[PDB]
Amino acid sequence: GEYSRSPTF
Amino acid sequence: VNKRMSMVVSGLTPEEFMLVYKFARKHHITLTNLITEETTHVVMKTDAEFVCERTLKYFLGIAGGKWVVSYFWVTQSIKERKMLNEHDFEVRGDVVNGRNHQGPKRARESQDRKIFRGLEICCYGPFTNMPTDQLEWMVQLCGASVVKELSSFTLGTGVHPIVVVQPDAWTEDNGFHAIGQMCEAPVVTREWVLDSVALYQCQELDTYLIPQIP
Repeated sequence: GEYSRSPTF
Repeated sequence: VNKRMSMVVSGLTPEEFMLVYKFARKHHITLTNLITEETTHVVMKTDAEFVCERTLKYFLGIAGGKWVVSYFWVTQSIKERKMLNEHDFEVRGDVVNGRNHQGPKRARESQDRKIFRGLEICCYGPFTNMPTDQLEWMVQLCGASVVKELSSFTLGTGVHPIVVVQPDAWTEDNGFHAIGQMCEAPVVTREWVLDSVALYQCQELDTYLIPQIP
């Protein structure tokens, strides 16, 4: 989905 | 056979990452997207003062005691077109735990004295945005002995037991308060580990402890 991001914390 | 320089990145837009790839390509430089012992250098997107957000790779590279550096290393290396020294562009800190806590730096040096040495840990389910096995790996790389179930806590008396969970991750179940029953050992949040790791120094369990019910 062309997306998408690294999760943060 | 002797030495290698593999890489990963984190917190990068696709867009940015291409100019990385480009550089890597250029300088005979390995590059993976998934991270291991093999990885040496870990590039992070930062602010001017080399301060970054906290991605999973962030945490792991520190635990590994790897060379954690800013993207601006590259942009500069690009500007000169030339292999600039990494050291300078090392990360000083992050958003949560101070903009200059020098944690990754400290990691690199404090290898002889791994923070969680002597400690048994059951990364007790469930979690999000990093799977237990990773979390588990993280702490092994900070000296921790790791446990798979609660019962399996080696008991007595040099060895320290500790339980970690990510509570909000508990769907329709405020069951994390019962664990005090499952075993007398301490119950703390993930936050503890992360922050312990973020600074590379084992923290006070107090702030991160978790109320229990008998």
